[PDB]
Amino acid sequence: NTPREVTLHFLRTAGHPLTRWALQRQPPDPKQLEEEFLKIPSNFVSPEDLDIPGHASKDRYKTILPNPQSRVCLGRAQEDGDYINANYIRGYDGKEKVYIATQGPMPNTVSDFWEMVWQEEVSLIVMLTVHYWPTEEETYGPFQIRIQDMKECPEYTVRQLTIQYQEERRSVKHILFSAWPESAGPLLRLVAEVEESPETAAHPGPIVVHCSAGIGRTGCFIATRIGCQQLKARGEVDILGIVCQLRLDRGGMIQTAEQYQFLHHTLALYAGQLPE
Repeated sequence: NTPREVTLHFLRTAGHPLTRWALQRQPPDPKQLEEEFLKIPSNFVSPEDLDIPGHASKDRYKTILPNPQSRVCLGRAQEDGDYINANYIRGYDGKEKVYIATQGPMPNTVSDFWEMVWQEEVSLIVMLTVHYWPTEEETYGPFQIRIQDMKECPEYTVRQLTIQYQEERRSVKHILFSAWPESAGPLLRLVAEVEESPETAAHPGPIVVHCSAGIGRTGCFIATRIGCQQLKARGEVDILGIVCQLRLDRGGMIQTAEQYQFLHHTLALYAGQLPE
């Protein structure tokens, strides 16, 4: 069949389930992990595959585009069009819309970003390190953002934000991770922080994860989170399966073989930290 059908079939059927024991004590070697990684099709959508007039000015990178089937479509709160460079990401056991993977907002897409936050009832943003939040109080399109409180920790800064439209006020938690690797300690504390975050919206909405392109460390964070959940619930993890599912939702998730290998290391560390 067509190269598109080959790609989808691979992403749908590939898998390498590993027991907790094999991950910790007898893992695939780095050579095997690299080759396994390089077999995974990227599932990048070409510009010709999107019929969305005027999207280009809203893309940070021309070749990193949101897959049509899972893209986040904006309503009508602002500016015309429904386009943001963002995809819905399935979570643990294929549960819909657990995450939104998005690019770092540009000055012309900051209103779009907050429109997505408001529309999707997002209560948590994870940034992995244009500032799209105020030092005190800014207005972005129809939205007023205000810092309620801010605590600096050694590994991340947590901002509690208020988003206002217009007599309605919502709380959004913002975590800026300033310890991206080297070491997986901080990353797992970030995941614990994410897990410990109370829900604050009317209905549970997706967690927004971004840095710059929304595919590299964004993919690593989400793969890690899902991997931990698999290990906690099942005592095993299918990392190849996780990465394949991520690429179905957003092209190019997890950029390098080193990131792939580091995913194995991070989950091995999580496994060793599980309750006795």
